[PDB]
Amino acid sequence: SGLQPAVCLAIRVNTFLSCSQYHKMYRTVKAITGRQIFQPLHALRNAEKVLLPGYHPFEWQPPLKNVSSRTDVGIIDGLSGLASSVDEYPVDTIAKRFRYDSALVSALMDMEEDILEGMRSQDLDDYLNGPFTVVVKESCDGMGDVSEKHGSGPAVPEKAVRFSFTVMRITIEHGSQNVKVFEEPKPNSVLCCKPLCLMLADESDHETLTAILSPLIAEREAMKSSELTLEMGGIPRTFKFIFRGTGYDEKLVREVEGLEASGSVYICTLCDTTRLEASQNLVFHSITRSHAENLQRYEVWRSNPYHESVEELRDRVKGVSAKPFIETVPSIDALHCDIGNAAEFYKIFQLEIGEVYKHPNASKEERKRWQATLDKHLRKRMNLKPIMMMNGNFARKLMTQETVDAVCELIPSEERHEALRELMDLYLKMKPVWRSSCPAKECPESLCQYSFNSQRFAELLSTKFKYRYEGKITNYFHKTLAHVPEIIERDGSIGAWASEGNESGNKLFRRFRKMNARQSKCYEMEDVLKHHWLYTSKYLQKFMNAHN
Amino acid sequence: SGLQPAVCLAIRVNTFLSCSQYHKMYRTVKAITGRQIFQPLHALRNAEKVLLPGYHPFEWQPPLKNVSSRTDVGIIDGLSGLASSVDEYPVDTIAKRFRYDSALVSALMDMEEDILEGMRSQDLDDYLNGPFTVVVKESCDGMGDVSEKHGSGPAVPEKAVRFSFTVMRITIEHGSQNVKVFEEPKPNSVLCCKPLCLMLADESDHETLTAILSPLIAEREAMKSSELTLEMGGIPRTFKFIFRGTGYDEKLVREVEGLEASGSVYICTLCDTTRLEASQNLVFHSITRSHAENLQRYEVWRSNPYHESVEELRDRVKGVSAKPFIETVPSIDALHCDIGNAAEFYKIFQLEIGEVYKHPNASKEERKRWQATLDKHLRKRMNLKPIMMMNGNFARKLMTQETVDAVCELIPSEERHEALRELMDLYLKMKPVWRSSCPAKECPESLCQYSFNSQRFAELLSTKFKYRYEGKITNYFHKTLAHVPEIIERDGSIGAWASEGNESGNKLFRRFRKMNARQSKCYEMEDVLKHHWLYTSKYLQKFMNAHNA
Amino acid sequence: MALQMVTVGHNIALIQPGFSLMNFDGQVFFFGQKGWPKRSCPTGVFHFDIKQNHLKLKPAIFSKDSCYLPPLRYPATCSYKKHQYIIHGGKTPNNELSDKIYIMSVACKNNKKVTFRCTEKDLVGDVPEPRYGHSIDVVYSRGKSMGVLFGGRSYMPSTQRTTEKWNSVADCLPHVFLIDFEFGCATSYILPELQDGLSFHVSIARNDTVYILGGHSLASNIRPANLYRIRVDLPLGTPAVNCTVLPGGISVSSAILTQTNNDEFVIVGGYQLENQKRMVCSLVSLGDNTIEISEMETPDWTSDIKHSKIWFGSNMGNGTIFLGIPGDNKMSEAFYFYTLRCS
Amino acid sequence: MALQMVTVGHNIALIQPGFSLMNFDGQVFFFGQKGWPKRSCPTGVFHFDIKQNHLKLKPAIFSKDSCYLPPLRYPATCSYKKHQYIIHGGKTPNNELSDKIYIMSVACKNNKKVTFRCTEKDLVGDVPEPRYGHSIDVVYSRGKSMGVLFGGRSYMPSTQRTTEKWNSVADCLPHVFLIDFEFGCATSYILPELQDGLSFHVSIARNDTVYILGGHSLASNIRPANLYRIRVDLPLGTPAVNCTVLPGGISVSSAILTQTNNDEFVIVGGYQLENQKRMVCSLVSLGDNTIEISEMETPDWTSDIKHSKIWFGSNMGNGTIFLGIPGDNAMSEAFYFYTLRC
DNA sequence: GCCTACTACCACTGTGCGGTAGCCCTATCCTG
DNA sequence: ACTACCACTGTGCGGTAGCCCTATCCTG
DNA sequence: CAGGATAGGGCTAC
DNA sequence: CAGGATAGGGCTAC
DNA sequence: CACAGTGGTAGT
DNA sequence: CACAGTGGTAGTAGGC
Ligand SMILES: [Mg+2]
Ligand SMILES: [Mg+2]
Ligand SMILES: [Mg+2]
Ligand SMILES: [Mg+2]
Ligand SMILES: [Zn+2]
Ligand SMILES: [Zn+2]
Repeated sequence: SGLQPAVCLAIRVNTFLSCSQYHKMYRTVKAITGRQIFQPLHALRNAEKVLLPGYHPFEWQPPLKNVSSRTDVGIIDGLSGLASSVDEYPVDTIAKRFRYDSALVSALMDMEEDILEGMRSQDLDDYLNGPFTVVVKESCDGMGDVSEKHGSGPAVPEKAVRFSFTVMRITIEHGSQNVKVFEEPKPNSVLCCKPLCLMLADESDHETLTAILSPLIAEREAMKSSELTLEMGGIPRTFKFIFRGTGYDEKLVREVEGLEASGSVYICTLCDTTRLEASQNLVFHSITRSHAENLQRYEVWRSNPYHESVEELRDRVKGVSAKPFIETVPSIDALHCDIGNAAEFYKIFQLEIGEVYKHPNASKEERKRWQATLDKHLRKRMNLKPIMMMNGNFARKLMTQETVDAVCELIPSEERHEALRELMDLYLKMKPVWRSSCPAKECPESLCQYSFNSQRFAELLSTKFKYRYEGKITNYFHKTLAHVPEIIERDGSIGAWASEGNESGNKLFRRFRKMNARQSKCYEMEDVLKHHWLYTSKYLQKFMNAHN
Repeated sequence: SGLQPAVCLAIRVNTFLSCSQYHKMYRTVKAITGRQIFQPLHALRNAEKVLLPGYHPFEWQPPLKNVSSRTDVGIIDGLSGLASSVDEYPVDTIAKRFRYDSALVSALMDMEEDILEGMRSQDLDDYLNGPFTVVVKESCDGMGDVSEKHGSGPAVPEKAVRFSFTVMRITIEHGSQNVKVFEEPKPNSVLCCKPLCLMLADESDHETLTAILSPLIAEREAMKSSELTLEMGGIPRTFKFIFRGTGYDEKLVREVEGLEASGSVYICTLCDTTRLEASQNLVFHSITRSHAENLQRYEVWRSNPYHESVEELRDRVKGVSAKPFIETVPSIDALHCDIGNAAEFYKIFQLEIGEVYKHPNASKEERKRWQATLDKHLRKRMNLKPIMMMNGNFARKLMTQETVDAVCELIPSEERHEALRELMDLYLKMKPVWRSSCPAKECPESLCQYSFNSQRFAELLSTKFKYRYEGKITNYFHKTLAHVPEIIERDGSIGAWASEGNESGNKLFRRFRKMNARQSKCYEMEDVLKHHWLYTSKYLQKFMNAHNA
Repeated sequence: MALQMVTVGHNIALIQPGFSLMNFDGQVFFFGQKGWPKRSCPTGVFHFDIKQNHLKLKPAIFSKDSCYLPPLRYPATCSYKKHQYIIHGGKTPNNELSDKIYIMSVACKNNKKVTFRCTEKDLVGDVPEPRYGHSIDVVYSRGKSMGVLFGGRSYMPSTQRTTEKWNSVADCLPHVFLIDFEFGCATSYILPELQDGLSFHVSIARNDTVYILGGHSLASNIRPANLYRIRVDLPLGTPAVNCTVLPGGISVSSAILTQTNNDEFVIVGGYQLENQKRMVCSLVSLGDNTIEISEMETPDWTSDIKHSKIWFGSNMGNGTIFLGIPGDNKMSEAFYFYTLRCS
Repeated sequence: MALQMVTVGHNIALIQPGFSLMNFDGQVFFFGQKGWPKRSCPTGVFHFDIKQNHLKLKPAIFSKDSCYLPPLRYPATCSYKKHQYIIHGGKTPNNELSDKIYIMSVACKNNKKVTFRCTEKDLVGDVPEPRYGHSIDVVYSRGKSMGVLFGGRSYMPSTQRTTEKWNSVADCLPHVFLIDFEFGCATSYILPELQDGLSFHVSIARNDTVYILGGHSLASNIRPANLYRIRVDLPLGTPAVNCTVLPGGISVSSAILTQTNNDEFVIVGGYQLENQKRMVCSLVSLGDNTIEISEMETPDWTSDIKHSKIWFGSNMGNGTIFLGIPGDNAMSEAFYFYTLRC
């Protein structure tokens, strides 16, 4: 009684309740109270239909090229007709995806109430059919350690790829200005990164990745050139779509944007700069790169219309030896920028402990000893344990002034102490900017002073840390220093557009694969995708914020 | 028309709902329905107080030696006063434990309902204060991959130790019969392996392990010498306790029973036999190894009264060079027996793919190619993914005549096909015995013919697998073949007495550390122990089984 | 015949199914690497140097005027004559099909480090379509060499291609495209004998005839035991191409074809059907207008192979067959490799 | 003085805090190994062999007449004159405390296979309660000899030991048990100067006397800077014992004591506080009836050391100190080790 | 006075990321 | 609305690729 | 120059 | 005997 | 013969 | 500047 199936489903998914555990609870309640407080599993499963893609009727004007107009399409095989024939490429991957059309439609209709609330909050007629520009944060991340299951099905890798999408900013054109009828308040929330494709593949396996995603990219390109008429709130509203591919880590960006690996002399996914030039200039780089430029550049690399060597050709294309697969935005993964910059600060601490500014060469095991010193101390003072690979929470408890104080305790030279403290002061005057979901509203003068603090960071890097940044520089330092202001004035934020959300979604993918999915290869991805779509349903989340 | 706090707690726990998730659900149901259907968190904690140790007044009419008579202690520090002074041995360990007497009292008063129900089912007045012998399966296990947490606290290892106990059977002595008023139907269930000590240590770290458990072991030894007057159903019932430490992986058994590691010439935690003698006789071995005998043997080792060389001394004490600190039962971990036996059959399949019965001198790489052949085939036929370390599920899918039929497709000798199929037929006529919770009920004909099937299995290892079994034999093959009949005559079951419960509870330890515990070294073990106790509370499992009753 | 497990530890991960070996004066060359060309070998073409039955992929380089072609997997590879390899179609690692032709000549040989000229050839006239699993093989009619391109798999036409079936392949309209290379032109021929689209069919051009063997037709999902013989007569004017469905054809797909002797090829491996791979190597002895598909002595197929659901490879070129089988655990051991030297 | 970072191999895991080194042979032997003696070294005793700053723990063996004593942590280790080593107490790896005394002699040296007659001396009389952190030390008065066992943590008595504080240790009643190894007879002595039970103290045994030095009183949790001098006289009667708290003591605990030169010792490391370990070494020069605790030059402690909360060690016997510090803890290496020679 | 309900606070989580220990027997390799 | 079936899960359990540049090594 | 360590692999358990 | 591979480590991202 | 799920689907 | 928890106090709002 008094509990609708949609509310019961919200309770189930948002509480991470499995259908099995929810059934336990529902039958226990039905037996103890007698009343059927919670709705049965079948009622939840029927409510899901409303929230899952393939329920709401929509159309695209113009109709999407190469995309089924069939609105009955929910979860489909991400393989997308990919022949598992022995004669064909041995696709070893369980891929289940929503059709990007249907996914956007369900994500909007799920925010139907939110969109109406925001266009009412923006002093507009909530019956406006005007074209809503829906800025969508495309997000893809490989997971790894995704233990494959016994049973029928391919010999999938113990790796996953989660192409998600966060509807970040719905703005309608109310005459002259683009009034923002909705902004994802927590853009990097796992509650908002709508899953779109879960494939049990490796992002480093470009062939499989592409076979699985090129349907999604084709839908994405179709939607870019189209307008989604969708019956929201009884009115047919038109939604233009701006897909900003930003939740891709630099490794994946390079994979999909045709670029060489991050170790490549060509250091950015944004500028055509060499790691050396980036260590020399360090702050003054425009955003040169783009999916279109990278496509032209792979076409150049392939056709070699200037009959150049591989080296000078590579320079002509600036590392684009592969064909850009995805139209990612030349942006920064704030999450992985924090990760990489904190790992570089961590190595910097290792070195300062080694006085490498005084001792250019040093034993590899002596460097391990410095790392162990830093580990023991960070555990002593900053209480944060040693981790194999840098994570964000470590990068946050480490990119801290008390952390650099603790490290300084390990350095005898107070000159290096001040070098490090200044480096961190600048990095933390800068980090709000590329972590803020809206630095103009969370760190305005930390952004206005970003060019200056980045110039000073670069000075300190090429002067006080030149033992580490002579002819070399981390790609994420280059991004942090050179491109952040451009990305702010372009996108408005960087943290909002991070892979953070899709990585939290990796957490929930693990949780759902272990606790909210049929533990069979044939159905793990379908069920995880269903449940992770429901988890991200702003509708169910509304029901779960009913206490407010 | 709301729910009671105890039943809402049962829901929160058995549905694995965190208190945060439960609060979301509760506030959502309260704001949607407008009425308080679920009881808020504070009510759930007030209920937990009842189900957690340190609530029900109890009294050991022989006062427990070295145990506080205080019936209020719940989640105490497992360190048990272990001096974390910098001068002392570094306690790189977070241990939270229940006092074993308090824990047993809470476990009983939790199955109070079940005890009385079974006394009634036996047509026994549910007011009989007769001495209930509570046969408890105290189960310890180590679990690695326990991600250490940032934050203040000792630099604990990424390894845990769950000392659990499972009330296996409560039998009241009704004068002329030891009728069992309770018997854990699913003894290896995670709903019954009650957490007693969550240590954030390694079981291989004997120093810390002992510092943390010897209090539990002292409580256990005291309760072995005392009757527990506990007021249930309004009557002061008295419970005698038979502790049976069977839920120990042989590694841990040997660690805590003073024995050399599994790899050893001395092969069984049960008999004082050598791997050679065990590959020669292979069945006729009597259970000799007791905690008392192992103590006497460590005292002989330490004392070396007969002034014997280390070799003859070690063959006098039969591998007991360390001192036992846990009184485990001479028993077989059916879980790890199935796992080790399936690993050995996996190796057998490898070697038959390699025809090592013909070419016993392979080179480390055709062996890998045979392992890979087996991997590919079991994945193709048995749908078994290649796992790094044999798990029980891979084992029970691999120990099937289907798996042998598949593997034989890799052996170009129908003679070896027949050998493997006979071996597995025997192993599957034997496994029900040391896996069943009551073979005399689940597989009596297999137990009757277990001696014969094991003799046949042993002569099949001696004849057609002379390789891999000439002068060598796995410890768990020796246990399966030699001791199982005696362990059944002694304990009525082996699988009931397995670590499968405490292991399966490792899954819940992980789940609760991630999702039902404060993510702080100072609180993770306390919270996991609390919630994993509640999970194992039959009082709550009843509410979750009210759909039936 | 002579099977020997090959070893490779570095660059092994690049050997994917669909890879295409090219024999250049005995020097075997890998192509169709897994993924896009890494800076180790930005070309994707490697020296396929098997020494002591250990395979080394040595990064090869290209000419200056070369077109750094994509790693094409399952393309149509032939030898035009110069001795340049024609490469049509194939799956770009983006699972795009290449309408381009890539004539990989050898421009310079030094250190035995060969430089290639992977000249892009565009197809004027009747560009076949972006396809893969097809065949290209040069016929020689009246001294005019002309590639015969017979269909393979292609993605559904962009009109019928849907993203829910994006990677859905259809065997191309069974046509015989006469790829002229001195004219860069292609000419399709609708042969009534070829009305069941084929792909992954071994193709053997001797002088002027192309024996299309085996194959797989998705319109049927069968591997028809067909032996189409596409005889090409090239008058100076419009060409002529006549197919004749000869008997004795074998039902094989994805098979590998190596020329052991002149006019004596070996169709080893492939697939008789999905879960049954053709573990019987076949001999194909040809003549001016005849062909005999014998059944060679089935090699001592390793258990790894006999039980390998999937198995791929390519003709090293002399008489040998590089043959890979998935041996993955999930890991630079995904594909256990073998060399089958025939005669 | 000479701090030399030491590498250990294949047995680093056995070197645990509370380990004891015994200098027979001039070659040092490691006794208290982590966990119970593995069949690699069923005896627990090891050939402690520092060679080129590398530590090779070569499994030693015991005689036939020997007692395979447990790996005792923080026992009372003394050399005794044969050149035996007394080992009283210590935490048996089961966290039990040994009451037995273990007299490790040496026999049958094969140039590689030194063997020990680890006799088990049992005590009759005022036997010292099972304890650890104490300090047995041999005095030679009137040509006779006795072992001055003093202090040490012990588990609460079974009359008062509760399983909730099972491992809670009380500093043993401050008593100087004269232990006659000549007969294995322990004679306890109540000395008013020793009001606080000490543990993890240094004990420097010159002739006729034992300088107790800088322990840790647990009742107070304080490390008193006391320098109790237990002057032991053996005039063939009731063995007299007069303690004397001397001015000059140092607040240390768990400190390592080496005898660099005769009548001269070095107190290395230990702890001044749980907050701060002791980085200053202390030269303790002894005259037949006096003691002077100088302050050596603080060795150039590696930042590994300076910033390690915990640090343990033992006198190898050549004036050098084998001291370990917790290393990078998953299984990188439990401890880093150093041979600080003097 | 209570008792119940809500909420902040704490200080961190995981998602970012891909076989050990022992015994013991044998092959190495000192070894004066 | 229950409930089974399904074929499986986790508990058993402790860094990777790529780029590049340099140091080796390996030539004819 | 056969005996006494060492390394390493097979094997036992995890 | 300097040039052209190879191995391996540092470094970039995961 | 571990067992408590894992979610949908079919079947009562 | 990720964020949604993680649970148990502590404290603060209401009811009497
Ligand atoms: Mg990732
Ligand atoms: Mg990634
Ligand atoms: Mg264990
Ligand atoms: Mg374990
Ligand atoms: Zn850039
Ligand atoms: Zn036995």
